[PDB]
Amino acid sequence: PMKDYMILSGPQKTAVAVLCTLLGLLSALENVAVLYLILSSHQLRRKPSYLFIGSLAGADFLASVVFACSFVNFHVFHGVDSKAVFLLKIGSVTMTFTASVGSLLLTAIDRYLCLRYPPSYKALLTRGRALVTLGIMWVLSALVSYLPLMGWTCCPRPCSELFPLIPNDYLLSWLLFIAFLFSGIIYTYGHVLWKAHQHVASLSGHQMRLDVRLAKTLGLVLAVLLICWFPVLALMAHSLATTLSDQVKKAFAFCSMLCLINSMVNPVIYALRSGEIRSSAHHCLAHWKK
Amino acid sequence: ASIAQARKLVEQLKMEANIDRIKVSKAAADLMAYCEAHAKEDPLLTPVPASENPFRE
Amino acid sequence: CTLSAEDKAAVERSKMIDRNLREDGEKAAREVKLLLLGAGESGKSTIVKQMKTGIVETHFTFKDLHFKMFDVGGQRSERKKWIHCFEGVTAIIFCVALSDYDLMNRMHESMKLFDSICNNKWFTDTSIILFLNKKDLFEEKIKKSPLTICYPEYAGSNTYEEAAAYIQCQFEDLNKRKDTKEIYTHFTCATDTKNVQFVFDAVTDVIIKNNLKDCGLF
Amino acid sequence: VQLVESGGGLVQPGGSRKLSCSASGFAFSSFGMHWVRQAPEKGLEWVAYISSGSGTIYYADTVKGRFTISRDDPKNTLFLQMTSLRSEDTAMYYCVRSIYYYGSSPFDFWGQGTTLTVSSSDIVMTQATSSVPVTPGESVSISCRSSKSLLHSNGNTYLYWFLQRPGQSPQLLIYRMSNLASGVPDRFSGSGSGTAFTLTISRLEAEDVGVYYCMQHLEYPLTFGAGTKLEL
Amino acid sequence: ELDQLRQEAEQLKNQIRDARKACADATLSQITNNIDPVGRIQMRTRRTLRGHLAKIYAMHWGTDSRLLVSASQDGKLIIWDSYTTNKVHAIPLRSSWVMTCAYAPSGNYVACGGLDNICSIYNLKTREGNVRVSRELAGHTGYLSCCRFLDDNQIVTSSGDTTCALWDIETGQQTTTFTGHTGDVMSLSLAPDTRLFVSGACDASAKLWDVREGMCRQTFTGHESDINAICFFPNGNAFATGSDDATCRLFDLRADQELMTYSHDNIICGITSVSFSKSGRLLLAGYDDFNCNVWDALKADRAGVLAGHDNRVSCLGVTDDGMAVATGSWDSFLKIWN
Ligand SMILES: CC(C)(CCCCCC#N)c1cc(O)c2c(c1)OC(C)(C)[C@@H]1CC[C@@H](CO)C[C@@H]21
Repeated sequence: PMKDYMILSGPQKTAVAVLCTLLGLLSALENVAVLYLILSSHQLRRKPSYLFIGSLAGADFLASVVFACSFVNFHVFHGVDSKAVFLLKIGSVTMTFTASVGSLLLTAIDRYLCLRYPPSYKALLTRGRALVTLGIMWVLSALVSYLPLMGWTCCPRPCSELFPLIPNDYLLSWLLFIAFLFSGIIYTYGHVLWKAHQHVASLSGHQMRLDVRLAKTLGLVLAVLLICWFPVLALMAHSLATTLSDQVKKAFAFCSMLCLINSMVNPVIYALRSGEIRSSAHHCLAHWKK
Repeated sequence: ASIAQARKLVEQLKMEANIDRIKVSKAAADLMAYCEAHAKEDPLLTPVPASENPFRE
Repeated sequence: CTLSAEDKAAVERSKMIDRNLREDGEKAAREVKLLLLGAGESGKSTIVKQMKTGIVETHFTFKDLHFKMFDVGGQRSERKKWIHCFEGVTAIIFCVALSDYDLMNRMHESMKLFDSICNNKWFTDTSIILFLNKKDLFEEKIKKSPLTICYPEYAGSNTYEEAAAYIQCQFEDLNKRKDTKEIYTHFTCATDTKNVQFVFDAVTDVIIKNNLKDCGLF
Repeated sequence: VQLVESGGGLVQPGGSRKLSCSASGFAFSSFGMHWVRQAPEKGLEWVAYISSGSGTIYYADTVKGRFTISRDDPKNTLFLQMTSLRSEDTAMYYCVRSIYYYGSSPFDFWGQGTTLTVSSSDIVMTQATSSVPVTPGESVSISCRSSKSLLHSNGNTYLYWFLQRPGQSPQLLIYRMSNLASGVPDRFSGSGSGTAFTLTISRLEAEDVGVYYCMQHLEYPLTFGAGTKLEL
Repeated sequence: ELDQLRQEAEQLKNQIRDARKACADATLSQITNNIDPVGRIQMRTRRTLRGHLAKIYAMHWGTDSRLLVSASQDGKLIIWDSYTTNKVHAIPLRSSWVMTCAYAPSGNYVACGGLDNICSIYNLKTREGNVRVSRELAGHTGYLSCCRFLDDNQIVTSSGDTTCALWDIETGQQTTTFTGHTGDVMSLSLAPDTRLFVSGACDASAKLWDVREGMCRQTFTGHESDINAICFFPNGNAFATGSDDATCRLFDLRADQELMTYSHDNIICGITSVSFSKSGRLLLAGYDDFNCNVWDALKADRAGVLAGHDNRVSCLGVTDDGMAVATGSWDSFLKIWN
């Protein structure tokens, strides 16, 4: 009797079954291509920055093989969808996407200690301290996301309107955690773009490239974190003050395609923009030629 | 100046020229004899067992 | 644990030696190493006095950042046998006199040492900090002797503001590695006192651009 | 290099007393330091040990819980906080330095000691001889037999030979089995068979007179033998 | 007229070349053509000595074949227990820019030198549990490229001032000064009886010196570039150089010529380090291409490859019992290859 959400018929379910198939495998193709290229090069596996790129490409890989499977097993397959294993499946897409959102914050903080403390940066964020804060980020993104099947049913709340079988009062405590992760990314990426303005103005005062070279890269980073994720989180928070309309019933499941659309740009934007990943990419095209 | 420096090179090359040299076939057989007489005592030529080897990974 | 009482205490010594190697390697990784490479004492020692035997290390501090200028002018050996020791230095502080252009030529000897060490194999990515010092003596010579002695292909006049921009551009046109290294040029003298401020600004441009290169952002 | 101890004196039983071992003339922080006590008629007995950097801290089973050993590296001082003192703690407590690496000589320098007076699985090293009459110029073979094979898998035989001259602190002679310590004459020589060990003095002089203790260093607690006195 | 003395020196080194060709009746590769090859040599990384933080520039095994000292450019000089990978000592150096280190055959002293032109002898087996500088040997005007102990009191150093020197350590002065090179002396190797030593310099010539007499006995010219490495054969009657023109050449002392040339076409980069094994059948050469090639020394043929360093192999040495090979590199890792 959960069957109250599949309002996809004809070309709507066609645009979810085939699209998420090609969206899912191609985004999972390059995610394991990045995860191989980090551990293949031992000179890159000792660098504490490509662990946060790896934990991005790790969590985004699992979020592109679990969410792409659970979206096609929900809308065209219509499985058994039990009361208890659903909260395992909606939580395993919520951890693996928050751990890809929180791995952008650990990439942003890592890109802030490049400019806040320049000479002590390699002394501060070591390989030992990288795996520690990767562990705290992975288990904080677990307990905020697996808290559904760890004792949170929608019966003490009334419950949510957009998500099947989840408390509405949890959706105000996960949205305001990703918003803290988002206001932690934008505020970090504001002072990277500010310490690149109190430095290029200072160096050029003796006798404007780094200021633009960051702003074109950190603008395309914050575009795909707001072109993708904000059309998912805006109408998710719209369900509280006003009830839902009919034309936005199917669009939220179509706006949910933007999260794994964000999954196939994150190896392009975070790993392909790196040169040391790309220098080992051209190195390995003669490695498996045999 | 270099009158004694060119004399120092002549005096060096004169004591290097008047040494005695054996044939190369005699010097090569005496190197070949050393690598066969001590071949059993070479732990990289002949790989030792893992008991007598002090490196066990 | 299969170790004896003495071998367990030898492991604890080796772990305590390990702890002092990391504490002394973290103290050295926060330090800035600079390789001073002036050409034939072209104001090379007149900016060591402006901050604050084989090689002469000069420690100084500016804004809680410890620098180390390794002057290598007292070697007189083949440079290619020991210049790989300084591979991994943060920057190369190069000192060229602006008043040796008239003095085979003294300024072309500076450009040859510049060309060999900026386009070196080991310094393909360490930024040069060029110091075009003795500019006060360049005022009293460019008004009498033009730049046609050192640079015959020069059509500009004997104004200093275009002559100094030519010697800067003649030195900064010698890097073939423009996609990976940068050249920071300053016009100093003895009376200039903002030169450690320039070195602090030029090497914090190096360490920022090296941290952004190592964090994958560049 | 010298170690000088402070503390000692008459203590009421059940009370507390802190011994202090002021180190001077050597790099104190790179040495593990032991406390070795000697009852006024018995032989040596190991009390406690603190490593370099205070990493490992061991005690004897007699003094576990109520003794506390601690070092203070900036002042080059070693402490032994003793609480709840019994009548079996009346001893002269020596303060021994010992450094551990490959080829090192542990237990090489001993402090002078402070006599503390109170008022009224272990390897067993056995020296069956207790007193040997010797004329100078002769060849002496002090024997020591363990209760366990002191030979380890790495090839080291952790058997230490000390000489406590009358009126002095013990002095290391043979640090591992057959390893002559620095500064002792060549007439001493150690030898053993894994469990039974000998110490051979070739041409004995007047300075070789005293009690000879064999110590194992295979595992903690380090145990001594009731040493063989040599008499003229 | 010194051109007459120039005309006589050019006539006299033709008598060198003619009396060297008068002994070349059969090569080493013709004699060892009818011998069985070494086959393939599989050496595994047994230990990886981690703990340096810069490029390791030299290492040296102790004569007990268990302890090895290494020098890197972080200003440290670590003595390793190679069996159980323990650091025995870490010696902080007054100059970080060291290019050589040596272990005394007694085991009590370790010398090191480098860009400071000073060979500092460090006393390991002191009292006090400390390692202190027992001597500093000044008198070289170029960078100190190699040092080797004759015993506890004598040490031969070479330097970039075209000069090797023999020192007394307690009276820290040059007992003998070996001049005759016309380029930076980059390496030296004592004979097994330590009465002679060869030194290779940047003038593409090796020279055999008498230690007690102080003279240049023989001069060996077969290379085309800077000889970076030299090592004596275990017989003591031959030696192998290694240079920047990617060849190792085996010279002998009695026939006064080169015997083999250890070159391949796949190797273009120079040799940093050369050492024979025990019995002299293997010739281990470290290269700039992150790689150490094991050469069959009696033939020319290449045996196995000691691959597994991420940067240039700067130093290598075989133990005195021939049991292992330790290679240091410009990544901060010493690997031990049994
Ligand atoms: C990636 C994310 C944006 C994560 C948001 C969840 C946060 C916690 C909550 N609440 C997301 C958005 C989704 O719209 C959906 C997701 C995950 O996963 C499955 C299990 C496939 C849903 C099944 C039912 C569909 C609606 O009938 C919606 C599907």
